[PDB]
Amino acid sequence: SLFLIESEPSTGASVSKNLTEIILIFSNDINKVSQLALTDLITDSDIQGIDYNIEGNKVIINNFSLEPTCNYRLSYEVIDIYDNHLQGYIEFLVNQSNYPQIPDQEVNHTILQAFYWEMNTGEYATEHPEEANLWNLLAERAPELAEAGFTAVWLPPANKGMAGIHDVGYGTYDLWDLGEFDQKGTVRTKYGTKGELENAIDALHNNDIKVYFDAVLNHRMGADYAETVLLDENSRDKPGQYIKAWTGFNFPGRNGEYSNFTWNGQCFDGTDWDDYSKESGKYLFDEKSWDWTYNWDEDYLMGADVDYENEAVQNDVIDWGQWIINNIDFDGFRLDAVKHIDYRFIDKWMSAVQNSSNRDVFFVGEAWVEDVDDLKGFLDTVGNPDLRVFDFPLRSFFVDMLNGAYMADLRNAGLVNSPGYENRAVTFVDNHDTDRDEGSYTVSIYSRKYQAYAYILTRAEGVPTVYWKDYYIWEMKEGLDKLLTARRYYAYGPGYEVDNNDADIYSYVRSGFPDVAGDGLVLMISDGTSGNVAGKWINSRQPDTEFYDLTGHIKEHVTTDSEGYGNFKVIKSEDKGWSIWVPVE
Ligand SMILES: OC[C@H]1O[C@@H]2O[C@H]3[C@H](O)[C@@H](O)[C@@H](O[C@H]4[C@H](O)[C@@H](O)[C@@H](O[C@H]5[C@H](O)[C@@H](O)[C@@H](O[C@H]6[C@H](O)[C@@H](O)[C@@H](O[C@H]7[C@H](O)[C@@H](O)[C@@H](O[C@H]1[C@H](O)[C@H]2O)O[C@@H]7CO)O[C@@H]6CO)O[C@@H]5CO)O[C@@H]4CO)O[C@@H]3CO
Ligand SMILES: OC[C@H]1O[C@H](O[C@H]2[C@H](O)[C@@H](O)[C@@H](O[C@H]3[C@H](O)[C@@H](O)[C@@H](O[C@H]4[C@H](O)[C@@H](O)[C@@H](O)O[C@@H]4CO)O[C@@H]3CO)O[C@@H]2CO)[C@H](O)[C@@H](O)[C@@H]1O
Ligand SMILES: OC[C@H]1O[C@H](O[C@H]2[C@H](O)[C@@H](O)[C@@H](O[C@H]3[C@H](O)[C@@H](O)[C@@H](O[C@H]4[C@H](O)[C@@H](O)[C@H](O)O[C@@H]4CO)O[C@@H]3CO)O[C@@H]2CO)[C@H](O)[C@@H](O)[C@@H]1O
Ligand SMILES: [Ca+2]
Ligand SMILES: [Ca+2]
Ligand SMILES: [Ca+2]
Ligand SMILES: [Ca+2]
Ligand SMILES: [Ca+2]
Ligand SMILES: [Ca+2]
Ligand SMILES: [Ca+2]
Ligand code: NA
Repeated sequence: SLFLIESEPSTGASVSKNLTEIILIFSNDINKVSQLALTDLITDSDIQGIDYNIEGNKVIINNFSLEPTCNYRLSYEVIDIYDNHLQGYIEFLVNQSNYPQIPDQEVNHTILQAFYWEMNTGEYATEHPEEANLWNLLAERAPELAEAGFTAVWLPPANKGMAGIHDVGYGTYDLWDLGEFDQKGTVRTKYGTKGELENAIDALHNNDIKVYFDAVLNHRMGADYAETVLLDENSRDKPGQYIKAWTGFNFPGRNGEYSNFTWNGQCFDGTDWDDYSKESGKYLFDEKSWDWTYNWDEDYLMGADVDYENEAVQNDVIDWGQWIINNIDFDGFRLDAVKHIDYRFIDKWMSAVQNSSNRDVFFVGEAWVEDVDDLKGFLDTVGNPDLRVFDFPLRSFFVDMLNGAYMADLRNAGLVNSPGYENRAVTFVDNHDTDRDEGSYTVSIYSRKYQAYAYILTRAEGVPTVYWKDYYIWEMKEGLDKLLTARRYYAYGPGYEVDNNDADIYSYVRSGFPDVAGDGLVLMISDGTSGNVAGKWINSRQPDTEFYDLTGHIKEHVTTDSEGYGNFKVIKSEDKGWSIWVPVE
């Protein structure tokens, strides 16, 4: 049977105006091309002078000159070598070639979560061997990351972990060993050596991209030795009993370089394993107490739990964070499990690190709290104005959307919309905990994921994060790149909600800067599935201006009137239910 195997470009693709040919590849060798046309869908003219050439089962069409921003359809009719006839078409959109000129100091900020759980495991290792050396790979990709829009990269924890070469990096062993010493069975971390890391940092900075460290400060695991520890009488398990606790860390492969501090029982409030009885529980150590946290009794999570009331421990961890910034030249931190750590210490440390250099260091805590008011309360409890947090409250709306949400309520969802708190929000759709193969803590955002990135990426407040697994592994890049273009070049000036959202459609306006030509945008996202195009009368804030949809989904333009209003459009489907309308000039 006759049918199109594939094409270049693929249907729905966005291409350069420098594209010279289109190739269609069919299932049988071709005999005739009876009909063929390349149509500009906006002015409805077929381009004259196009040419073609048959090479067995492929057909190559050329001899045209594409216009930036236009939408095109290539129509065909072919007859194969068995006298089968086939009628079809592909369509596409041509990138803009003169984008708005946004001054450096004002370009939007965007972050890449540069990892996922299963990297270099299973079939991931097979299909993506480049990811066996991530530090090397980032140095390599830095230029194209910069071209994509990214201004920062959050790295996985870069220090040695208890699982050695297999530690995704949360099993924290030695913070001062960035893949440089023979510890835990490897010299390198899972991601590469210290050298490679330093090299990656330079490359990234070379292309104007910031580098954040994923600081895991809550616990330690992988002790060099065990000690006999008496448990406090108000311990929840085995009160007043002697246990054998893995609490001795001397880091022998490192031999005192950078810091000669060593760890024992007196550096921890407790642990979750007793090697006499071989039994888990939650074991508080004699005369220790859990540190002050936002919610009651949330200091213990896993591992030997660090005692941040201990001054010698406080002082080493403050030194390390100054080193990461001023010596190894990182630009900021993600704070892991930030709600299980003495909030007095998080403020003290953030402040000591920040005051230590003139660069304006950047801090985002993982405080996994899904109500906005709880999360506000957390940020008020810590009391450090530099602390931003991931917007788990907003992601809860994206989980709602999996089976249908009330789309109008996006006007008020997340920290990113709490007056007084909007710019402390780091917004995101998934991550290594929310989307993982086995053992995941929640359901991933497996449907309407593009609608969700389109929302965070176009928004005037917060700083959005793209998940590596989404961009490179799940095959969403082509789509994501169009939304990164929107953010890089168009998502500027005031934001405006509109007055006609509903159960199924949310729209939003960026007016553009008033002294930059050609910027601004109108977003429409939808949870509709009816399969049809739908319009909304919106004020764009740009009178008498021609707009087009840079997603390529709608093949019309919209010209605003003397007040700025136009009837902008979206497709009601899971799969294409996002459109970003921007100016043609
Ligand atoms: O297949 C088993 C195991 O394999 C892998 O563990 C590695 C690990 O990655 C290596 O670093 C090394 O471990 C060393 C430590 O570096 C060293 O400090 C010490 O470890 C002690 C721990 O500090 C302490 O927690 C305790 O471990 C208990 C543990 O708390 C219990 O929960 C139970 O372990 C279970 C694991 O939790 C579970 O995930 C799995 O283990 C894997 C692990 O995922 C992987 O990283 O199953 C086990 C239960 O079968 O029991 C243990 C004790 O029985 O005490 C340990 C010392 O006993 O010493 C270890 C070396 O023994 O090597 C391991 C093994 O390959
Ligand atoms: O182009 C089609 C679709 O594009 C987008 O889908 C994306 C998802 O948003 C990504 O998250 C990922 O999907 C993963 C998913 O994350 C992962 O858990 C697993 O899916 C399970 C899922 O957990 C489970 O709840 C159940 O429903 O079955 C699934 C099947 O395994 O694997 C998915 C990958 O297959 O990648 C997809 C595809 O790119 C967009 O969200 C959709 O709107 C669109 O249809
Ligand atoms: O040290 C490295 C590990 O920690 C990191 O991620 C973990 C979180 O920091 C930790 O808080 C915990 O998260 C749980 C929440 O504390 C808990 O509240 C719950 O979330 C609720 C939510 O608050 C509620 O409103 C909602 O409706 O339901 C949720 C759960 O049903 O679950 C959270 C997940 O357990 O554990 C985190 C995940 O491991 C690192 O990023 C992680 O990779 C490391 O292992
Ligand atoms: Ca051309
Ligand atoms: Ca803790
Ligand atoms: Ca304590
Ligand atoms: Ca500073
Ligand atoms: Ca729902
Ligand atoms: Ca709806
Ligand atoms: Ca403007
Ligand atoms: Na503690």
